[PDB]
Amino acid sequence: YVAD
Amino acid sequence: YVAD
Amino acid sequence: TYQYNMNFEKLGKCIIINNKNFDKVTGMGVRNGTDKDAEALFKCFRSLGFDVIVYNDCSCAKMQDLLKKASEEDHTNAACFACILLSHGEENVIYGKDGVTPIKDLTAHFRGDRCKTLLEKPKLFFIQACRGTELDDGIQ
Amino acid sequence: TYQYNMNFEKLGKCIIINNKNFDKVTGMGVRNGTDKDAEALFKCFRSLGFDVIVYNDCSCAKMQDLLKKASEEDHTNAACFACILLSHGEENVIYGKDGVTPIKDLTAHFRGDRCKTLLEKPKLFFIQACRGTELDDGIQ
Amino acid sequence: KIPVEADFLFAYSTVPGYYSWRSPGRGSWFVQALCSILEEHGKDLEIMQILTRVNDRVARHFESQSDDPHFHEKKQIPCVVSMLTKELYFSQ
Amino acid sequence: YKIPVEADFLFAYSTVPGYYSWRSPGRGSWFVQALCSILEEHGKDLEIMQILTRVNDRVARHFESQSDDPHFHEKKQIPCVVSMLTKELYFSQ
Repeated sequence: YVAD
Repeated sequence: YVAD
Repeated sequence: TYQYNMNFEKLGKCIIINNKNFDKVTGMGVRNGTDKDAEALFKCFRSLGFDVIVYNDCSCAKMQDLLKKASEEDHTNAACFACILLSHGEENVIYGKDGVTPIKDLTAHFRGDRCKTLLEKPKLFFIQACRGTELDDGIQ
Repeated sequence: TYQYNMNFEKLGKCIIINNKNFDKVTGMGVRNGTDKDAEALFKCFRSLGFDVIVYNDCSCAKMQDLLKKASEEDHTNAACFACILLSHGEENVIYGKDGVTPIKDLTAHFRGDRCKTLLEKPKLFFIQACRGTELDDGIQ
Repeated sequence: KIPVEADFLFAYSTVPGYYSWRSPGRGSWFVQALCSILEEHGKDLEIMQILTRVNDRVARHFESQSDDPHFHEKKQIPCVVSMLTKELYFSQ
Repeated sequence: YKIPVEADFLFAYSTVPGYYSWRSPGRGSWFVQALCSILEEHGKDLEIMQILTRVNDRVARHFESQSDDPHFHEKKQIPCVVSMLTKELYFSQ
């Protein structure tokens, strides 16, 4: 996952 | 009528 | 399933902070009528089944203290928690009689990682105060 | 009654802004997987009956203009309006490939006074972007 | 694992940056509406429904009346913020 | 008579103020995944707030970020809904  |  | 389990001995504690008179220094006037509300709110929430207690003209420290202690109480047999704030306010802050304090600080105490007994249970906050100075003129 | 009136020629416009690519100068990176969302969202809202339009890698000026123009259109025969935002963000702000713009400026275009044809009608905004840097560790 | 920020609900009397109108005689608008909608449906409507009605009740029925032409005939709309994950009913 | 200019607005944020929002480069963001998922299933039969509450719960449960970093490892996310609506909203009938 990755932060937005 | 007043404001808070 | 799709709804909060309301099957508990108690519905929950309802805290009502009613600030009507503020310190001369704060420069905020007297919130007349705030008692008319508090009584109405008291009767209303009591009717739903809340064990409600009312606090009047609280210092910021006071309000912080209360919300903190309450978050530390044991809510294992409560269906939920509810807090009501009646005071002067501005964007993101609420007034104590001595000044102002961040709403986020008053509510943070009830985070899951800080109040297990209320974990997975609704935590309700009702705030009657200002959040700025802009007005709504209306339309049509 | 207690429900928004849905008897209209059409449900309405569904604007989707899909920002995947940004300018190096913003320091933001390619939002991989955003096309997935955009593809999903559109197929989905199309089914509900919306007239969906999809925009890609928009500048801040573009987003503003795009939305303003939309608010200036005639929504008389539409049940409501919906806008979706997929991009990088920070509290109260939303990124454009260009840079940064306040989420409030984008939605203000539809205020009752500024968008008469959408008055008394639901104005919906879905936003997929960050609102800060905090991380929710969780509990239990 | 549960989000520490989950299951919270905030019912603000007004939207961010605006004023809340209180009647020194009848009390504030938000509370008046919230009390009437509650002491009448609180036991049979989900929390969001109740608050929506308070929103409508406040949005309509009320309209300020002050001398200052700039504070004359003003309106107000409450703001509800929800992180709830289930429906809420005050019974059963 | 008149109506507030801020009335009838609804905001569905993937996360609460001050936090991050999670997105899978292959699966797409959690919030959008969940939203679409619930809309496919109940789009025409549930009230908007019902849908969004369900989305909140889905994102709250189902997901948990996996990263090989103490800071980004096993983190949670909760959406945030802001309603100024004055009526119940349904996408049909």
